[PDB]
Amino acid sequence: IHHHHHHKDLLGREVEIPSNVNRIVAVGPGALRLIAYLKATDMVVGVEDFEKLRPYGRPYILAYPELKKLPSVGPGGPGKLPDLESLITLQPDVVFITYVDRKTAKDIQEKTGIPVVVLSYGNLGTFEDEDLFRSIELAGKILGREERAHEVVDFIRKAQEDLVTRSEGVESPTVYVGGIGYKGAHGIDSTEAKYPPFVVLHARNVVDELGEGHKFIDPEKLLVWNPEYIFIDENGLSLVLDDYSKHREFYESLSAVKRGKVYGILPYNYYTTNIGTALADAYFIGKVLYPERFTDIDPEEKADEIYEFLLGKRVYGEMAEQFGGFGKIDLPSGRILRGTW
Ligand SMILES: [Cl-]
Ligand code: NI
Repeated sequence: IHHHHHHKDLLGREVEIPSNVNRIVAVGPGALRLIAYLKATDMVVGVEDFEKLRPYGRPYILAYPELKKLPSVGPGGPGKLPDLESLITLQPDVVFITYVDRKTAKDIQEKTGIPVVVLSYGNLGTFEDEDLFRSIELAGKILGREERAHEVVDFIRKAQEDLVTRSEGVESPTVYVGGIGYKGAHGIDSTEAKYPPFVVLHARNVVDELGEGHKFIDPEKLLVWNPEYIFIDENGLSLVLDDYSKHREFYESLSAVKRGKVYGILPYNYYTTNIGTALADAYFIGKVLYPERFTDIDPEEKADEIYEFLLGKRVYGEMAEQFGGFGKIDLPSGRILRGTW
């Protein structure tokens, strides 16, 4: 008879787990990311095929590439469940899972005989979701990473506070973000209302009239909104560039284009939120909109400070090689002018 504890997961399920935890699996969008942030990668005994098959957009897998070599626990990806026989064979002490319901968690736990803990990123429209922080704390307790959990959450909270502080009292310019991935890549018409990097900087997002979350808009409305600054999420950059080449007159009529105020940002939404990348993007956008309040911030160095803290490796360079990196975009050539704002 070994010592156990009872843990209340993000669905309010009480789960009994031995206190001695050494072997884990993390499945569903962003579950493995949180384990990476908690420095518990060496406990991971199986991995979704997704990590190797879809290699881009995720700092954690660039920081911990050895995870790709572990035995399969299933395909992964959105809407997939782990392979139960793989779980039974690997016998982790606990399975962490995201984006499932109680029925599903119960079924996996009962069929495998392995404790299942549901984690949650909660609302993706904020840097301070309490379910996300709770998830980090809870996995921290279960994994013996409690101090590290507090540190991760505090880092995120302080970054939010710092961005608010730096932006306090400045006039808010009009802005737009396009190119946002949403079940596939999209171009200029794919945006977001209540976009967290904008919201923390109180930027006047021209689509915020639409409410919150992902939006597809009529790009003719851009001609009326005429945002002072345009940010292109680099998951959609190729599509935007192709659109530009086909519709040069449309784009050249926008004041953002006229003034060279079109910039590339790194994608952060791949397999739910890459929190480091989202924060790095907010520092880059802040420097662009409010340069006097960011004179001490080199956005590329800051991205690597973030990644080094959360993931222990300076992966910005690899991200910039995948997507382009931070800088003004020259729409005719498709080049990113790195080190510009
Ligand atoms: Cl990240
Ligand atoms: Ni008990």
